[PDB]
Amino acid sequence: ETFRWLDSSEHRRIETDGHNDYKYIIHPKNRWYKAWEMFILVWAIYSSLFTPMEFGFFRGLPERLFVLDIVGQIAFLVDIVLQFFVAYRDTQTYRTVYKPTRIAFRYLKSHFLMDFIGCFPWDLIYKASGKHELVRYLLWIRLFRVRKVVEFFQRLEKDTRINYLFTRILKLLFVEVYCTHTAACIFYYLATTLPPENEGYTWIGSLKLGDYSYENFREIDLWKRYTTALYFAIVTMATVGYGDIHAVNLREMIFVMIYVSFDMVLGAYLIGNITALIVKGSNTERFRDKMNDLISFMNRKKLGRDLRSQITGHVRLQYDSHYTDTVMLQDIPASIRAKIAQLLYLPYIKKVPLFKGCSTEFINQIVIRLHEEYFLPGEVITEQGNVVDHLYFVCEGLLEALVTKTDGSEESVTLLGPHTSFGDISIICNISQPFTVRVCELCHLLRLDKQSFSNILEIYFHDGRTILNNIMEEKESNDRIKKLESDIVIHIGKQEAELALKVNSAAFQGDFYQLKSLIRSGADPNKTDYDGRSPLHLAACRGYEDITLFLIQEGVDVNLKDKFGHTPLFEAVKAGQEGVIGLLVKEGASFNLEDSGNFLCTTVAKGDSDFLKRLLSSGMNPNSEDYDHRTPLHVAASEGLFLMAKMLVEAGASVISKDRWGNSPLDEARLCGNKKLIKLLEDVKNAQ
Amino acid sequence: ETFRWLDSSEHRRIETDGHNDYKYIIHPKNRWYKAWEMFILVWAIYSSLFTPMEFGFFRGLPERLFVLDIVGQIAFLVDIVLQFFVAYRDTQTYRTVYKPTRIAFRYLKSHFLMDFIGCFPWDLIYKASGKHELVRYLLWIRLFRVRKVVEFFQRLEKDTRINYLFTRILKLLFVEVYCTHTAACIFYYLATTLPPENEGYTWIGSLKLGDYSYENFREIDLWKRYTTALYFAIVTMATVGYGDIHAVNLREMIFVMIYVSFDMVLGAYLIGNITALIVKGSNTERFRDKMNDLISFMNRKKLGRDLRSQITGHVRLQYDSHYTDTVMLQDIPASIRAKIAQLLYLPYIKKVPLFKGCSTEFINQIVIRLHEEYFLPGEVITEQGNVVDHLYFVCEGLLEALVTKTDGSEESVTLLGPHTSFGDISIICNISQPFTVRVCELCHLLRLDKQSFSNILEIYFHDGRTILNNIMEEKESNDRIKKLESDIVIHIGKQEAELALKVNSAAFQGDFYQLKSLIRSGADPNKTDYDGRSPLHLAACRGYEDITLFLIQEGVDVNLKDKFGHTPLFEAVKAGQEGVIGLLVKEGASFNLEDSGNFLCTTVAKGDSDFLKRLLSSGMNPNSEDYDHRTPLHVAASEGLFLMAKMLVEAGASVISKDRWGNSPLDEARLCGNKKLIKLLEDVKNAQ
Ligand SMILES: [K+]
Ligand SMILES: [K+]
Repeated sequence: ETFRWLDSSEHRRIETDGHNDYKYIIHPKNRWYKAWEMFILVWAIYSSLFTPMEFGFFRGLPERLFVLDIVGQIAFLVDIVLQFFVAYRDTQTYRTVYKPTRIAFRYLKSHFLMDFIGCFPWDLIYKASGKHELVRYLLWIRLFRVRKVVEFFQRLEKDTRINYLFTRILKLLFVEVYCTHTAACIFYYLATTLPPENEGYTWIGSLKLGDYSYENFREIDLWKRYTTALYFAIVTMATVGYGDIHAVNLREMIFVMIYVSFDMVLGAYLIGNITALIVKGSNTERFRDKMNDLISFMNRKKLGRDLRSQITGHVRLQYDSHYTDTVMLQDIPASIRAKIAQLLYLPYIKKVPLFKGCSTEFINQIVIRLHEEYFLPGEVITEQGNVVDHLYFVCEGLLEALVTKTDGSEESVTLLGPHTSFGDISIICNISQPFTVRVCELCHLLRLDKQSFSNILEIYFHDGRTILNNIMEEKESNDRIKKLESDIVIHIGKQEAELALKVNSAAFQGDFYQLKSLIRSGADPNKTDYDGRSPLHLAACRGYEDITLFLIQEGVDVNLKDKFGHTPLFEAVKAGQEGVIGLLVKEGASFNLEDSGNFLCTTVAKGDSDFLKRLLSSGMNPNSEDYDHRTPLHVAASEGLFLMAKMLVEAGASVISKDRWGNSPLDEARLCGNKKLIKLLEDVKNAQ
Repeated sequence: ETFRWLDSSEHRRIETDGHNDYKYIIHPKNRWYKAWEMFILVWAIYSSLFTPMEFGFFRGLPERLFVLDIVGQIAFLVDIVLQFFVAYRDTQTYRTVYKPTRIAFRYLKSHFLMDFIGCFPWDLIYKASGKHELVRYLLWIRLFRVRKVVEFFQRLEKDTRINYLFTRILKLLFVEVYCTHTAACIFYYLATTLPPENEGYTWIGSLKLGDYSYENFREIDLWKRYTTALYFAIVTMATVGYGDIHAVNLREMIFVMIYVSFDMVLGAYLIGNITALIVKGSNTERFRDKMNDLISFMNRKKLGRDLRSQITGHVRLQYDSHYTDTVMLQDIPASIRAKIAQLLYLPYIKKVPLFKGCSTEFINQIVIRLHEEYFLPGEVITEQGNVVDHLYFVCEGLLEALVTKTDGSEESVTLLGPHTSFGDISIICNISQPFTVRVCELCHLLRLDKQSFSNILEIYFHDGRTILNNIMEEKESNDRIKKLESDIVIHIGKQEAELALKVNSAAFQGDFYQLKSLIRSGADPNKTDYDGRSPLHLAACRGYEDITLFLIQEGVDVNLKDKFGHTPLFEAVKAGQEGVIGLLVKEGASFNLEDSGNFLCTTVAKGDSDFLKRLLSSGMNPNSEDYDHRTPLHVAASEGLFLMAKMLVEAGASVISKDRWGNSPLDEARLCGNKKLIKLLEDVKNAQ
């Protein structure tokens, strides 16, 4: 869809069209060609100012000024053939065309014939062809050399160093003059169009200024006639109009009626462009607008006389110096603002002594969430005895940490220069701010919030431990005030003591994404502290999964005996459950449990056919016994209990096995009737 | 808090302070104080225009124009004594003070002396005082009668029919002139401050225009002198300046330097205010800068040509006629916009034949959600075979319902004039749109979306049934074309049984508020559904117990048997909920099953110790026998299940109750078991 936007994308394709072939076609940014563009601009300015002066004030040029306009035509005849070898920075397909058939074309159907007619000698042709008046009107073709001046004001309007509404004013002020030069030349020419005997019916032949009479006006010096005509044209253009010089003919009345009608529109356009420049306000009135919007809300909220002088100081600081333009920056998205922040703040954050060699992603997460702030001298930022809500890094300036003993004894603890941080020994700790950080010189602090430097400090636990090691590998803070806190927060175990607990709570709640974000960054253990549990002992069974993917990941060790003697098969089968005990047994789960016979006798005694069939179905041999070496059939034949020893004996258990009293389950079952389990034991007994 | 809000508040308390006492004080907005505020306005205009003409052009008035300035002074002394009997609106409050001591004061410390010493006859005590030309400078105090005109231009920006910026240029055009009348008068006066022998060194005494020499200028008539001076002052004010009349003295040079310096900033202020009038632009360029924003997005999206006319026909219906300023409506809050909608739209919706006999709160609930729309003729709105998504109410204009059957031709089945809403029978009779409703005259449709006219229809179900039974059934409601469909609108399945389903549905998961609202809007008479269930059936135990209070519910009859034979306590015993089976004994709490003995006889065979304890602890009569005259204890002894026959025999059951065989449970236990249950039922056999 880049064919739709060829301007927003594909801006500078440079590679495959610089030196295709022909080795001659100059790119229109060459330093040897832009030294010719100014030369032809000076020649075009001269040749457009002299052309109405050649038309109006002469009838054929004299014998002097002949080599001058000969070389003036030569310096443009060079530029005529030089534009066949200049490229074609294009409009729609944004690439400089080098093809010298699209250079000969796009020029021959453009400003060539108006620029080739204007290099014929029109005052040798005039003096050769019988001195005809209408062949001297072809000098006016040479006013097409104001293209080189209007192209200069188009290469200046797209120059961002100068405001475009100021280049429009300069363009209108170059249109205002040279329309008074040309009007002066035409106003003198309309006096030369009458014969010298009718010179008393002209604007200049009938002129008398002071004691000087302008009679026989073709014999006055050229710079008196030109200054007289230009004085008329400029006091007419400015609409002063003294009337010492005025139109007398009808051909001068018509020209003045055209010329003041042009200058009225031109002066109204100049006033409009100047007003449009001024309504785009300056720095001082954009300061004073929000300053009077902030004096109110400081007069009706009744803020104190010191907080008012701090607010006015910061408003006068964001204007008049230090143009912090984040309010313009907020249109830029978060990725490009993060790239700007990694360009601007990484030279300052990487030299902070708190971050002695952390990971680059952690410093990236720091510099993503930074803010620039400026404070005047005398400000208090964090005072002693309050909670720390922001972490500050001094980019440049000079700060001062102080402390008081009893009576306001403000002694200089340290002087926080550039590449220093304060508020760092209380976000790590949970204590008050220990120092009144006061400002000495105009500073440029970088502010990080407390909650950001808890989230990115608990996520990046290796770098957090590195930060705590940077804090303790010091003089143990006796450089400041010897406020030693234990050894900070000491090594607090986030390797195994809390991270195994964190991944186990992630398995218990059933969060698969938190589980795999923890274990895919390494650190998958098989043990919890404070117990013998595992991320298989929790999730898999007791929780019974939440999330079916909790068993496939990494193949963790099954049959791990915990602190209470429970394998994860036993935890999966106690809560009953029927997916993990169907799924764990193919992974090699086992029912290892000490005194399993006594446990089976207690589950006979309570009475739970579902629990005991899940024990036997998931793998259990009911010939293991207790302290009196009694099989579960020996207790399932004690209190009657049919249908409980049936599911035992279909799972496989012999009848002939004695006890402390020397009784088998045969005659132990001979306390109840014939159907009551004695037929069952005898026909599973004599079946082999 | 409200004392800050003084003039932005209630502000209408003049009623108590109107005529306390003092019996003379005229209210400012009287009618006889508006035949004075224009009479002496056109007296103040005359006296303010004549005062520089009396000063400049005369050296004392003639014997005529004597009664004129006599009555001109006595009219202003009539005003100077009539301003003592006029109340005034206070500045900081908004109450008209009527106290005739704060009328004499606030006036005497204000413009009273400048309106009293400009009321002495300054021509009578000039000519009768040994005439000195410095008691004629006290005529200029009568230019404090321009207070009336600037008060008229202060009581004109309070009006709302004209713009406040057009009044600020009309005030400037009254300041532009009369600063040329005063300048003409005190430009002629500076010519009369020279002696008549030095009259050739003035602007008028040395003047010669045409062939008329202005010599001995004190004997020319008054209007030639005034027109000459005013012509100079007006061609100077406009900065034209012909120079036929110019300053000659030094006092006239000084006055012209003051005057053109004043008129320069006055003309710049006029140009600025006229520009500010045009920056707040007109509607014919508020349309053109909106429509060229709609030329793109109709070219960059490549729309059709009938849609590009349908779009642009609605933006010259927004602007250029029918000024719908609803974008200026949405900053008004939703309560006040609801009151606006109740004021405007309610006579339109009250006359729609859809709503004949609806409740007032229903009509108030649909007029909040309306929208105004305008359509040009020829447009279709809802075509045939399309899903309806809006409901339309016609205000004015004329629509046309059209339907096409086979050949593409349409027939005018109904002309929809005002109060002839359409789009109604495709939401109640929930089918596709059956017509192609086309605009034949510029209309004012009121749009309600389909989703709101489902929610307000289902909430107000009585008004919904009222809508779908009164809908032109007296005039065969398919009265556009035939529309052969059996039972279109007459109770197609929404009845007074479905709210019982809604109570049962909300009760099944438990809500405490939807069933409470449905029994407040309706009732709880234990209405049922197909299976004979109840809210006591579902809310208690089918869906498991949500609140304990679901079983009381202001008094519900317990033991309501459904079609299956289940009671709401049998649902408890099958479900569990020992707190619910503790609560249900408060009511009658019977367990009437016909095969209750067979149900106990099969629950001793399935095998249940907890379910049987919930059966017997709630009251079950645990010796009732099945078809074979077998008790529950009969089967519990024949199968020989210990711990279940115990639970039967402590709950009260006869142990010698025989069966169809005549076989007691005594010898049934002896044939089944050698345990023989002798400390279980033989000891309760010999208990009697
Ligand atoms: K002007
Ligand atoms: K002028």
